[PDB]
Parts: sequence; structure tokens; C-alpha cells
Amino acid sequence: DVEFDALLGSYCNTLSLVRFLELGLSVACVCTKFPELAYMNEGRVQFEV
Amino acid sequence: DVEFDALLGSYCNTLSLVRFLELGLSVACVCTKFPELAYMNEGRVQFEV
Repeated sequence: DVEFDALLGSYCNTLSLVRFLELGLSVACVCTKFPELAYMNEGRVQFEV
Repeated sequence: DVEFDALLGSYCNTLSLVRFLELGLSVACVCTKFPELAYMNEGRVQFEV
């Protein structure tokens, strides 16, 4: 008598990464990284027409 | 805690200046400059058919 229990394969997954600069919705924003946002209070962006 | 509040930008526009001459309306009129319209009394154009 011989009886075994095999393992016939093991399948993994590749997590995928989106950059958000690589997509189309990035046109809709002017991104600038401001490292002092944490140290800030109130931002103003002023207009004259 | 060090804080600030920033002016993050200032935007202006350009008031755009149109000339009656770059138009298609100007084909519907003969335009002449007549600095003495002030001193005129009655102008007349006369026709013969």
C-alpha cells in the first residue's frame, strides 16, 4: 500500500500600482507638493477680473 | 507649533480689445471718419434712378 497527499501547485498574485500622474484625471488638477501644509493655517488664492 | 497662512497665488485676466473692423458686420456699413459732424447741420446723400 502507498497513499500520499500531493501539492499540485501554488499560485500568487501580483499587486498592481497606479501612479495617478499616468492617468487622464490628472489634467484636472495642478499638483504641487507643499511640505509645510501641516504647519499652515489658511490658504488664499486671489483673483482679479 | 509653528503656523502660517499663505497667499498661494494671484490671477488676473486680460481685457480683450476688439476692433469693429475685424468683423463681418463691417461689410454691412461704409465707415468714414468725419471730424466735423459737430459743425454740420444737415447732411444729405441724393439718388437718381
